[PDB]
Amino acid sequence: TDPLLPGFDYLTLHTSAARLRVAVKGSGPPLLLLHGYPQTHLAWHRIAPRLAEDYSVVLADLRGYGESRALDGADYSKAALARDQLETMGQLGFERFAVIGHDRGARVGYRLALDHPQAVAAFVSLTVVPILDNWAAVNKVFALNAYHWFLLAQPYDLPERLIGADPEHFLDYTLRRMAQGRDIYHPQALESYRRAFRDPAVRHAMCEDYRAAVGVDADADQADRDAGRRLQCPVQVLWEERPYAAGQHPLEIWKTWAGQVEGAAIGASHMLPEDAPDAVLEHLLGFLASHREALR
Amino acid sequence: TDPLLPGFDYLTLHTSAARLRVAVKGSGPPLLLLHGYPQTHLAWHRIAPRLAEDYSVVLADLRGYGESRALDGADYSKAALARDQLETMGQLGFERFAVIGHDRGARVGYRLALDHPQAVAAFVSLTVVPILDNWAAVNKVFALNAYHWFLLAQPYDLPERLIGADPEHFLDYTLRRMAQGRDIYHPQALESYRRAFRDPAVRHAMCEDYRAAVGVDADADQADRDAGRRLQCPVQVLWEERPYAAGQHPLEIWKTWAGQVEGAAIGASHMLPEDAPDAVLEHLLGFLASHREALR
Ligand SMILES: [Cl-]
Ligand SMILES: [Cl-]
Repeated sequence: TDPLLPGFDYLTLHTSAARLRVAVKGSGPPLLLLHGYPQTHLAWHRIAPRLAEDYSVVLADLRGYGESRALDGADYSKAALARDQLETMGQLGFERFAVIGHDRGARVGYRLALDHPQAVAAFVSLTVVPILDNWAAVNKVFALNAYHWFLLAQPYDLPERLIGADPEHFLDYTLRRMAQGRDIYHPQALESYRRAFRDPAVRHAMCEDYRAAVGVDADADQADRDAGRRLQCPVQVLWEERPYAAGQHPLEIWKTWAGQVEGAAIGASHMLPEDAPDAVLEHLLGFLASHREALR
Repeated sequence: TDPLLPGFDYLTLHTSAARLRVAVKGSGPPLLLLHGYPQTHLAWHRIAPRLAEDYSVVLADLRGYGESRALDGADYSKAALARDQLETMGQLGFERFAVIGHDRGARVGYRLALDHPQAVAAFVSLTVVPILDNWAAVNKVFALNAYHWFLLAQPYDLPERLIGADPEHFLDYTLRRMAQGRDIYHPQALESYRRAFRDPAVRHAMCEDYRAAVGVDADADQADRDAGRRLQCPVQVLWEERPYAAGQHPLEIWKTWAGQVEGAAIGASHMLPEDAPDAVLEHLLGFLASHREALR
């Protein structure tokens, strides 16, 4: 078995509003990789090493997730976490960079691209469309499948009380569900996800993410829609192979948010980074190579 | 302060599939009153005594709620609980009777009326429309406000684990939310609701109710819709005074399910039995008096 993140240098960055866990490797154009829920930067362990052969790779734990913490009533909106990313990359020497996000990290990523277009050279979303589009699609089956979007958004401290009683049960159930029962979690990465979820501050930060998704994040998306503001960089979307209702296909949705869009279906679960790393890498590498001028 | 349910005779009925807590009082035409979630028959304490001055009144705990238990993988569908009601009333000497339900009890009630029209002389729904109509209305705000409809319907034993860790916290939060913070719960009725919710079997039965609502109960409603089957008796619906979207007004919805429908708005919370008993009584008494021939 290969080790986890060979040659990555683990850092703690001190920013205006947060203490952020960052891991870096490589040389060349900069890429920032942003995990999702209920995970940490280790979700990238099957992808980041290959990328670091050709690029400067930065992995971060999102504010409140993993080992990253707000300095503190902290703001856990996507806009705030986007500012964390600008500050992170700037501290490391990068004023403009590509962003590759999965799940909540893709939500941070597109909000960064909309708010700070000068900073984002290219954007890749794994599984995600803007939250405004998600909310428009809510129906019975949406709400059953994604029940946690509604639970975790309830007022403080309802969901924290429910998910906090036996955190590892809930974490493990959630990861199994998201993976469709597939054996995709490296046992050591799993212990890291578990440790983070056992921290009440992490669980709270996750609920705040979901609260923001209902409220300020959706309001920000609507304001950009109203203004006709689009992402300015090339966009790639890689989506789970599953049926999409009319108007809900991720490629169609991204074309309403960006003028330069491509993508592909991947035959895996929602957990693309861990479940289908080779497929993801093929697509990522091709995209970054085809837009090599954009990265300059 | 008045006592709770003066003169009511507390019984335990043994049926084919259940052991049911029943309380009875009065003389005259029979009325069956069915509580909802997360309560027991005591929810009727401000209404049942007045009714018993003029009617035969039967209060029951729904299967799995309160002190009622399945004999047992029991069926907690509305159709099963409707059969419990037929057996209950039959054991007490009534083959045909009026049904007054609140919340989940109204769902039992209309399913009883559709399945067994010969048994139901008149039907009153407090706050409820058929589940088929509820599911058609699901959108973002529905799912946020009624998040528990989606949580409690998740597969066994996810919600049981979450709500079971600190049952009284969840019970108390839920009752306060449903009452819009209004001080409507008699402290002794409250202890009864709390005791029931502290029983894991009760919590499980409540989740099974919500699971059935998604599945078999909705399928039953669709089959009646497909067949053009309507309730055959007079119907009254009393609803919470709040805005209803087009097509969602309870009076309009019930007119699609029944040819003889009336109703009124009540300026109280969802918890009509406890929050607005005098208003409810005025309407109930008028309805039962105007349909006195139907009761014969
Ligand atoms: Cl997401
Ligand atoms: Cl209900």
